[PDB]
Formats: sequence, C-alpha cells, structure tokens
Amino acid sequence: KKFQREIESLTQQFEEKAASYDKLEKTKNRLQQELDDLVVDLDNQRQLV
Amino acid sequence: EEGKKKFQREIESLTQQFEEKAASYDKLEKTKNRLQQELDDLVVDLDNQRQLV
Repeated sequence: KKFQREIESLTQQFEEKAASYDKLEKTKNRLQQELDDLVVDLDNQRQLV
Repeated sequence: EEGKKKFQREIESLTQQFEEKAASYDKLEKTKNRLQQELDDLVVDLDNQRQLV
C-alpha cells in the first residue's frame, strides 16, 4: 500500500508538471492568438474603409 | 491497512481521472489555438495582399 501510494504521488507530480507546462504553452498561444486576431480585425477594417 | 490501501487506490483513481480530463482539455485548447493561429496567419497574408492592391 505504501509503495502504491508513493508511485501514485510520483505520477501525480509528473501529471501536474505536464499540466502546468501545457497550461503555460496554452496561455502563450492564447495571448498570441488574441494579438493576432486584434491585428487582423484592425487591418481588415482599415483596408475595407 | 487494507482499508487504507483501498482508500489510497480510490484517491489515486480519482486523481488519474481528473488529470486525464485536464490533459484532454489542454490538448483540445492547444488544437483550437493552433487552428486559430493558422487561420490568423492566412488572414494576415490575405490582408497584406489586399492592402497592397
């Protein structure tokens, strides 16, 4: 039981590290996509006018 | 002992389910952001060509 608990804790730490890295990359991509969408909307509207 | 082992197993199963859900949601968000960035790059090229014209 103690060995399984230690293995579960190690796996939880690894999954938390993976989730944190994925969340950081996703936040970076989200900021980039927001900036790109703003720029695209602005350029489209200006060119249309 | 045995009951503690079963409780730890249930807690580990719940944690694994939550981690799988979080990883799936993160992968979905990443795929959506990648598609959005591709569309944004295409739109940026199109807008550049349109502004040139």
